[PDB]
Amino acid sequence: EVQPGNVTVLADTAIRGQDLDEARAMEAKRKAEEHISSSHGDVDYAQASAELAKAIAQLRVIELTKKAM
Amino acid sequence: TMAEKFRDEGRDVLLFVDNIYRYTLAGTEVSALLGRMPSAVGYQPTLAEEMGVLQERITSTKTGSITSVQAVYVPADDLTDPSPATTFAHLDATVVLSRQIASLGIYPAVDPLDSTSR
Repeated sequence: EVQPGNVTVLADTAIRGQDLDEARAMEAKRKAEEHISSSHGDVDYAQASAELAKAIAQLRVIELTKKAM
Repeated sequence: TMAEKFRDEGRDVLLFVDNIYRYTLAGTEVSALLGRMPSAVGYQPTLAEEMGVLQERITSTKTGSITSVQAVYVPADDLTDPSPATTFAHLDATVVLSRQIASLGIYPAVDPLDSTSR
């Protein structure tokens, strides 16, 4: 887009065609019927969550101290 | 003894005992003066025999029956103290009340994960 004293180029991140996008559409449609739920890759959250799950396991704290709740 | 007289007459009786813990506590208060060595938490050495010699004669029989309800104070809320611990065995239905429920206002403060019945 060119204006008289300004110009801007609204670029794209990946090659955009017709048949390129239809492959993406078909893959996204497949993954919804076949329940292929892929995993994220946040390894920090994976480790923190697993340590937090183990540490809190069978603590029985609330039975031990007499909080009413 | 009163309840047993009514039972032997062939009747069927109700016997309510307002705190049976105080029988064992009065036994403790006097045990050491009788010259008997202390046991687990200062309790008399004959705790379980004193307790059984009573709870065994409060029972129904082929001639007449006694229903009963006994309040059993548990000291310091410690359900593992020797005195409640030896009494649990002598009951058919045990109802355990708890302070951490009564403080919620939920009366009767029965603990349903600890009450049980034969």
